[PDB]
Formats: sequence, C-alpha cells, structure tokens
Amino acid sequence: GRLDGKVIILTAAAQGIGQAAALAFAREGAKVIATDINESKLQELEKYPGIQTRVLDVTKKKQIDQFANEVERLDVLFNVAGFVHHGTVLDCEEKDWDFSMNLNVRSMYLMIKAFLPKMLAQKSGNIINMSSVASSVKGVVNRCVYSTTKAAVIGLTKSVAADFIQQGIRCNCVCPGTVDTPSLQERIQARGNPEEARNDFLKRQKTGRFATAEEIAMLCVYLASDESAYVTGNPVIIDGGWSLG
Amino acid sequence: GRLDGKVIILTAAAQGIGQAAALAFAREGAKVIATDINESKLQELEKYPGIQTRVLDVTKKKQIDQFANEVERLDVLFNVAGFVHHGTVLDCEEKDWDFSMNLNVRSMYLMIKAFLPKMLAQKSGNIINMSSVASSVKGVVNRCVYSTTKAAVIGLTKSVAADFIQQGIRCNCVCPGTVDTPSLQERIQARGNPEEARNDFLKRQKTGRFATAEEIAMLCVYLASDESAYVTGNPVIIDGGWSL
Amino acid sequence: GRLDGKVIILTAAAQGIGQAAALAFAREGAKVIATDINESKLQELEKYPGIQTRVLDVTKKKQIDQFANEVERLDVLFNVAGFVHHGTVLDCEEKDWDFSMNLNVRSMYLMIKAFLPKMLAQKSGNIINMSSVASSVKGVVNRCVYSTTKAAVIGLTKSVAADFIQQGIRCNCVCPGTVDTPSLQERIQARGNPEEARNDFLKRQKTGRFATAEEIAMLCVYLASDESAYVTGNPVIIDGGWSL
Amino acid sequence: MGRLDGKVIILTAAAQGIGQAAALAFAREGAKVIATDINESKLQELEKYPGIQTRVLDVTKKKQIDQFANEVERLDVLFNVAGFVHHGTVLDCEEKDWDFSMNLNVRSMYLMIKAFLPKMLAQKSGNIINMSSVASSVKGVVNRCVYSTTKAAVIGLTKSVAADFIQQGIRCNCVCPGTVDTPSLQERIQARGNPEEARNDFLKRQKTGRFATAEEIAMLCVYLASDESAYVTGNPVIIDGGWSLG
Ligand SMILES: NC(=O)c1ccc[n+]([C@@H]2O[C@H](COP(=O)([O-])OP(=O)(O)OC[C@H]3O[C@@H](n4cnc5c(N)ncnc54)[C@H](O)[C@@H]3O)[C@@H](O)[C@H]2O)c1
Ligand SMILES: NC(=O)c1ccc[n+]([C@@H]2O[C@H](COP(=O)([O-])OP(=O)(O)OC[C@H]3O[C@@H](n4cnc5c(N)ncnc54)[C@H](O)[C@@H]3O)[C@@H](O)[C@H]2O)c1
Ligand SMILES: NC(=O)c1ccc[n+]([C@@H]2O[C@H](COP(=O)([O-])OP(=O)(O)OC[C@H]3O[C@@H](n4cnc5c(N)ncnc54)[C@H](O)[C@@H]3O)[C@@H](O)[C@H]2O)c1
Ligand SMILES: NC(=O)c1ccc[n+]([C@@H]2O[C@H](COP(=O)([O-])OP(=O)(O)OC[C@H]3O[C@@H](n4cnc5c(N)ncnc54)[C@H](O)[C@@H]3O)[C@@H](O)[C@H]2O)c1
Repeated sequence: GRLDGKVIILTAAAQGIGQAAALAFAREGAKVIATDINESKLQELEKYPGIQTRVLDVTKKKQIDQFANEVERLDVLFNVAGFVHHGTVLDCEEKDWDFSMNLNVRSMYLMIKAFLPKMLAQKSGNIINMSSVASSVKGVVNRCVYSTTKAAVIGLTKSVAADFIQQGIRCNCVCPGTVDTPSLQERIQARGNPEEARNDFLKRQKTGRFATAEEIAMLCVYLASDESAYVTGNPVIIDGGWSLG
Repeated sequence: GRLDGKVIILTAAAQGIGQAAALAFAREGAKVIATDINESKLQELEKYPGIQTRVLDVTKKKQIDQFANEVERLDVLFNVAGFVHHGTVLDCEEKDWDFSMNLNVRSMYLMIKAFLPKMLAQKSGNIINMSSVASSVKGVVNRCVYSTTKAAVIGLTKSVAADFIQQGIRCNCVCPGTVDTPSLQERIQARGNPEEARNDFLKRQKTGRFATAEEIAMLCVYLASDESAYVTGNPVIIDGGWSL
Repeated sequence: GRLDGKVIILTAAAQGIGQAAALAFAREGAKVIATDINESKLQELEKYPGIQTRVLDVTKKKQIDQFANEVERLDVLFNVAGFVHHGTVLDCEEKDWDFSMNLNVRSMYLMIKAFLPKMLAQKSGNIINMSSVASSVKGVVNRCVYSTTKAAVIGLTKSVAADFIQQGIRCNCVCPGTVDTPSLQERIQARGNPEEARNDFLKRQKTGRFATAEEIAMLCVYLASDESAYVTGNPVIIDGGWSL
Repeated sequence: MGRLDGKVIILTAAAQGIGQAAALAFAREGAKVIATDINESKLQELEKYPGIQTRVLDVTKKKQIDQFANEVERLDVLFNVAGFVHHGTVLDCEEKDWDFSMNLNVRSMYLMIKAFLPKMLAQKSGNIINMSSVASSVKGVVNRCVYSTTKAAVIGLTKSVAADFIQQGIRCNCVCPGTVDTPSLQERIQARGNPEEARNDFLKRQKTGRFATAEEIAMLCVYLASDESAYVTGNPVIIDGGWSLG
C-alpha cells in the first residue's frame, strides 16, 4: 500500500470527500482515525479494516485538545470540515459570516495548533487542508463568505509551510471544482427549481460532469504519501478546467 | 486632478498608508471622508483642502451602519484597517486569532455590506481592499494569522468583483511588500535586537529599501481613478521584487 | 507631467496600444522615440510635441543594434510589437509558429539585449513588455501560438527583473483582455460572420465593452513613472474581469 | 493491478534523468511504454525492462516526428520531456543559444502535439503532459533567461491545448520542478568555476536541504498519467520543495 505505516487523522469523515478519503487511505495501508460530529454515520466506517472512529466537533477547542492528548503520534492531518453558504456579501448576515469563519477556518487553526507539536517533536509531518477554486484562486458567484474562508485556508497553508519547512513539516491544500457530494445535492434541492440549479452547476464544468469524491480522495492519497515528499506550500487544483478559462 | 468629482471614503486614515492615501486623494481633487479610531491624530487632516474627518471603529457594526446612513453617496471605498500579529500558528492564542480576524476581515465585510447598496443604486462603485504579499500570494515566516486574514481579503475581493460586475462595481486589492509606516517601526522596536530586526526586513527587499506610504498611495490613486475602469478582481502586487 | 525628464523608447507605435501609449507618454512630459515598420503612419506622430519617430523592424537584429548605437540614453523601453494568430495548435503551420515566435518573443530579446547595457551603465532602467491574459494567466480558445508567445513574454519579464534588480532595473508586463484596436477589427472582419464574431469577443467581457487603447496607455503611464518604482516582476492584469 | 494498466504512453528524452525515471515508473505501473531519445545506445538499456519499447527520435526533426506518428496506431498519453538548460542572463545569450533553446524546449512540443493530438481526438480521449519549471512564469530565477522564457512558453502552450480540446476528451497539464538531481544538473555544477560552491548555491534554493530525485518527479507523472487524475486539466503542477513558496 502507498500509505503503509502512516498514521492519518481526518475530520468531517462521515460522508462526502472526507468519507471517500478515509476509505482510500485505509485501502492503501494507513492507520486511519476518522472523525465527524455525526456519530451514527461515522461509526459505519468501523467495519473497514484500518479505520478507527471518534466523534469530534472541530469548533470545540476543549474537544480538540482532549483528542490530541489521546493521540501518541501522527504522520498526516487532513482538515476537511467546511460549510458552503449560498449568497453574496449582501445575503450574508452576521450569523452566517461567523458560522462559516468558525467552522471553515478557525477549526483548522485549532486542529493545527493542537497536532503540529507532535509532528515537530518527531521532525516530520504533513498537513493537508481543504480549500476550493472559489477562493483567492478565482471569483465565483453567490459564494462570498465561502470564498473568503477558502482563501483564508490557502493563506494558513502557505504560512504553516513557510514556518516549519526546516523542521520536516509540509503543508498543502486541495482546491476542487464541483464535487458530487451529499451537501452539493442539498444545495441543488434547496434552490427554487432544482432541475435548473443542477444545470448552472454543470455550466462550470466543460467536461459535462462533476468530480466524484473518490477522485478527490486519490489526490489526497498522492499528497499524503511519501511520493509527494517534495511538494509543499501549494494549492493543488482539481477542477475539471473550471478555473482554466 | 485625476480624482475630480470622486467621493472617497477610507478607514485607518490617521497614519501609515491610510494617511498618505487620504492626502494623495485630496491632492487629486477627491472629496475625501477620512476615518480612524484615533480622534486627535485623525483631526490633523481637517487642515487639508478636500478632507473631512469622522471617528469610526471598523469593528463596531452599529457605528458603521450609522455612518453609512449619514452618507448620501460614494464612488470609492478604501478598506485600510488591519493589524499585523507577530508569530507562527503556535504563537497565536485564541485572543490573537479572533482580534486579527475581526479587525482585518470582518471589518471589510461590515463596511462593504453597509456601503455597497449605495453603489448598486447608482450602478457604479469601486471597492479597494488592503491585502499583502503575506497571504495566498506567498508564504512569509512569523505571520500566521496575518497571512490567513490577508488571504481572506483576496477571496472577499474576488467574490465582490464576481457578484457585482454587471451592476457597475469594481473590486481590487493591494498587496504590498514592506512599507515604512509607524506600525512597522513599532514591530522593529518590539524585537529583542531592533538593529537586527531592521536587517531581516531589508533582506526581503533586494532593492535595499522599504516602500514609502506615499508610493502605496499612488497605486491607490490609479486604482481609485477612472483610468483603471477596466481593472477588476485583481490582487495588485507592489513588493519591490520580494514575491519574485 | 508624470513622466517629466523620462526618455522612452517604444515599438509598434503607429496604431493601437503603441500609438495611444506614445501620445499618453508625450502628454505627461516624456521625451518619446516612437518606432514602427509603417513609415507613413508613424510619421503622423511627429506633429505631437515630445515625439520623435524612427522606422524600425523589430525582427531585424542589425537594425536594432544600429538604432541602439544612435541612442545616448534611455529610462524606459516599451516592447509593444506582437501579432495575434487565429487557430488551435492544429491550425498552426510551421510558418505561423515561427512568424509569431520571432515577432512576439525574439523581438523582445533583441531589443532588451541591445538597450539594457545602457540602463545598466546608468544603474537605472525600466522595461515594460506587452503580454496578454491569453498566456500562462489563462487558457483562451483559438489562440495557440499567441498564448505560447505571451506566456514566454512573462517568463522573459521575470527573468530580467530577477537578474538585474540589484543594478536598478525593473521589468513588468502588461496583460490585457480585449482592446478595441485596428487589428482587433481586422480579426473580427476576417471571420465568416463578423456580426457574430463581435459578439463572441464581447462574451468574454462581462462589462459589455472592450477596453480602449487609451486605457491600456494609462496603465503604461503608471508603470513608466517613478510612482511605480517599487513595482517589478509582475504581469499586471487589465481584463475587465475576463480572468476573474 | 498497476495504476496505468492499459495505457499506451509515449515519452521523449527517456534515456536519462526525469525521462528515464518516468519510463521506468510507467512500465512498473503496467503501461505500454514507447520511450524515445536521441541517444540510441543509452536508450536501448531500457529494452530489458518489461513493458518498455524504444525508438530513436530527435524532437527537433519534424520529418522524424511525422514518420514516428505514422507508425503508432494509438496512444493514451504523450509526455514531452526534452529540454536544455542554458546558463546566463539575457546578456549572456547569443542568437545561437536563444534559437537552440526555443527549438528544443518549445518548438519540439508544438511538433509532437501537432503530430499526435489528431490520434487522441479520433479516439475522443487523450492526455498530454509537458515538462516546465518553476523557472518560468511561476517565478524569476537568476541566470536562466532563455530557459525561463521557454518554460513559461510551455505553460502557455499547455493551457491553450487544454482550453481548445477539453470538449473532445483531452487533458493537458504541465510539471514545474525545482532542482532535480539529474546528470545534466551534475554537468551544470561541474561546468562552474568552483563546483563545490555551485553545488551550495543550488542547495540554497532548497530549504529542505536536498534536491528532488528523478524518481519523485516520476511519481507525479504517474499520478497525472493515470485515470485517478482525470478531473485535472490546464494546470502547472509545482513540485519544488518550497522554492516558490516565498
Ligand atoms: N462538494 C463540493 O462541490 C466541494 C468543492 C470544493 C471543496 N469542498 C470542501 O470539501 C469539504 C467537505 O465537503 P463535502 O461536500 O465533501 O462533505 P459534506 O458537506 O457532504 O459533509 C460534511 C461533513 O462534515 C461534518 N461536519 C459538519 N460540521 C462539523 C463540525 N463542526 N465538526 C466536524 N464535522 C462536521 C458533517 O457531519 C458531514 O459529515 C468541505 O471543506 C468543503 O468546503 C467541497
Ligand atoms: N509594511 C507595512 O506597513 C504594510 C504592508 C502590507 C500591508 N499593510 C497594510 O496596510 C494597512 C495599513 O497599515 P499601515 O502600517 O499603513 O498603518 P499603521 O498600522 O501604522 O496604522 C493603523 C491605523 O489604523 C487605525 N486603527 C486601528 N484599529 C482601528 C479600528 N478598530 N478602527 C479604525 N481604525 C483603526 C489606527 O488608529 C492607525 O491610525 C493595514 O491593513 C496593513 O495590514 C501594511
Ligand atoms: N488588441 C487587443 O485586444 C490586445 C490584447 C492584448 C494584447 N495586445 C498586444 O498589444 C500589442 C499591440 O497590438 P494592438 O492590437 O494595440 O496594435 P495593432 O496590432 O493594431 O498594431 C500593430 C503595430 O505593429 C506594427 N508592426 C508589425 N510588425 C512590426 C515589426 N516587425 N516591427 C515593428 N513594428 C511592427 C504595425 O505596423 C502596427 O502599427 C501586441 O503585442 C498585442 O499582442 C493586444
Ligand atoms: N533540475 C532539473 O534536472 C530539472 C528541473 C526542472 C525541469 N527539468 C526538465 O526536465 C526535462 C529533462 O531534464 P533532465 O535534467 O531530467 O534530463 P537530462 O538533461 O539529464 O537528459 C536530457 C535527455 O534528453 C535527450 N535529448 C537531448 N536532446 C534531444 C533531442 N533533440 N531529442 C530527443 N532527446 C534529446 C538527451 O539525450 C538526454 O537523454 C527537461 O525539459 C528539463 O528542462 C529538469
């Protein structure tokens, strides 16, 4: 397996990209600690060899620190947790702004701050953060606070990469286009005409399809593996040509 | 003047880049409304033709909304306010993280959401945001929360530019290298050996100097003027070759 | 004027962006040496205070070297010459590939290598190169060799900027979206349905217009001026939200 | 089952360095590899490896290229590897240096793509990987004028092909390394006045205190060549050990 010997911790693992990653990591021989707030859905992964699960709300610092004190070592941290708000800056009220900033960015700060010292004591570690093309990468309509947080993810990634490169740490982030996940389906259904919302989303995608969560996972495998040891400080795009032009 | 007939509001105007921008706008014929929390320093600008002042804390939504209700129209909003925390992710306590996120990003969100509707009703407007090369542009050491916020600023910029391009709104951000401002001097002094600190900052700068606030201001003039009408959604770098 | 005391040499000056640049530089007090292969059109600029003209084919090293020897000093070199080939990689025959590489890229290399030593001896110089968003910035349809060359331009820009920063040289390039020039009109007319071709080009442009050459010129004035001394190594976008 | 099972892959400059490592890596992942180079005796060493067939090919010769293409029934992937690294500023670069690099580093790719793309279009499926560098439009690097210009041009060419042929099932990406320990890198070190010291300037780029191996570059090429990366197109993928980071 491409990840033999690796201990990997991830968040938001119960469905979507996190689930697919958890499964993909485990199949490649990793020791996976898969976390989510949704305990009943999460515990489904316990049936898969190589995966152990734990309930974790990434907005709760007390929860995070206690979890960190339980973990002996890790090789990889994959911060997946994030919410996609629909709206422009005018559509974003204070509670939407804060909710996204807390879940999407503060979460990563708290996870990295709890887990990075373990990596530093072993002079080795790898941190993968979930960003988006809707970010500093490009402008995307109706995604104000999302794009703002997802840009923030890139800043945080490059910061960590620069600060700890000489202590054996790498840090990268993943920037997908549209991925067929349960939340995407929720966002389609939430529209006034879902039949039509599905077509706006496909418009971005000149190949005529969304990415699968598995495809996103296989990039995370590459970035988790020693194959990519020489890759750090990058937003890796996986967008089906959306940001291309 | 290159900014004649323009009504420009800007924050953090009492010193540094804000101050230089205020004075540069005014010299180019703008009607400037220059805001800061520091009332005594801010009110020095009152002596300059074209500048009117108002005390404003950009972290206070209530103050922001009241200010907006006072303003009949604008052409340009320049979000300048921001703090530079020194440290890695490990040096950043929750208080540091939240203070920076509130002043550096939330501020912009609240200012934009208050003033943008004005611009939309006139089908015209221009929002300039202060970012930095310490951001999504490149990795800079001991600047964790700062870089995170300044990246957020680029995301917010591109978002606003994308959402309101068809309603005559432009949005760009400015990404300096090291600029000789009073806060920069504070950061130098704050280190263990301020001699040595000054040389680390210069190491960034292969031209052997920092930028002046007036130089940053002249970029802001270009971006504020109709000369740059066709420029939107960009992080404009002004870094003396640092990110090169 | 904003360019008072600057000696500025430019290519492809007889029409389009070059022409607008020349007139804009002259209006701001520059001493302009405007060059082009089209002698009769070029000579029109002679009537404008501050512009002297010289015929120059930028694909002819021997002409370039002899021109350089005529020139005592410069402050700015503006490489404007470039041709826009229509087609994919499959539409591009060896003749199209080579013609574009030589005019669009080799030209810049020859002008730079002939004029840069002057700037090095003054310990001061500024090189502006015309790029495009159709380049390494973004992928654009039916622009294969063009995009290849305009990418090459960014490479060359950043090279020169990195190599000569400590000797007082700056180098940047300009990356437009669609600009309403005579060659753009020629490209429109050259299509099967020019009525419909005008609309494809417009679809690029969410503000519903092309840039004017004057607008591109004003970016060039900013980049040519000492106002922008701290700006080097950048591809400056001016695209009306196309790459956004 | 290898990650490249069923894939027919053609590459250039396969006899040493990145190209060699890639050929070997593609073959071990179950690709059918057609490995080409100008250096016949060295290239022929790869014939002992299961899955690799070799052919002499000078990528500056249009006539050679078209005849080779006429020999190939199908391909899934084209990896354009050939490129020379000139040492010097714009001032150090004479007409012959400029032209030599432009023809090998860029014209070569144009000709290979123009010969092979029609095959991929006819199958409504193809993947083109181009070798670029961080010394390019990505960042400014000293003493690399014509190299950086060509490797920028590669990125422009990559995005053009990706934009033009996306709807016909074609992907195009490029790879942008920092310093890779290859034989030509060793040549460039040895060619300096003090090779001990050239070696340390190259290491200065590299905050991790090492160069990449050709193998490491290869494994990125495996990912980009595989269907795992089917949703990746139009990108310069950086693999630079933090060099462009800051
Ligand atoms: N799906 C896409 O089109 C797409 C595109 C780009 C980026 N992303 C990013 O990928 C990541 C995952 O999204 P997805 O769509 O694959 O999954 P999703 O949105 O379908 O699932 C989210 C998961 O996160 C969990 N979660 C919610 N709040 C949490 C909290 N406080 N703590 C811990 N877990 C929590 C949920 O229980 C759920 O299992 C997000 O960061 C998202 O921004 C998604
Ligand atoms: N090297 C540099 O100085 C540099 C480089 C890149 C970007 N920047 C950015 O430029 C912007 C201005 O920084 P500067 O160093 O020119 O000025 P500075 O930091 O010296 O001045 C900051 C000003 O902001 C005001 N201020 C502080 N909190 C406020 C609040 N809550 N509400 C309203 N005003 C408040 C202060 O009273 C002061 O007048 C910042 O966003 C900074 O991040 C500076
Ligand atoms: N027009 C646009 O939409 C647009 C967009 C992006 C970039 N550009 C770039 O701007 C530059 C100028 O294009 P434009 O469209 O403004 O002008 P244009 O194409 O209308 O005019 C070109 C000028 O170049 C001159 N010229 C041609 N060959 C020459 C040679 N060998 N030596 C010297 N001069 C020569 C011509 O005589 C003419 O006066 C080009 O590099 C072009 O790629 C144009
Ligand atoms: N530090 C690095 O080594 C580094 C970094 C970034 C990018 N690259 C790129 O990787 C590619 C390979 O370089 P490398 O250093 O791994 O290998 P190399 O330079 O050691 O070997 C080059 C190979 O190309 C072959 N070759 C030369 N001319 C040819 C021609 N006309 N036709 C066909 N083959 C020809 C040679 O015989 C040799 O086998 C180049 O494009 C280079 O620019 C290398």
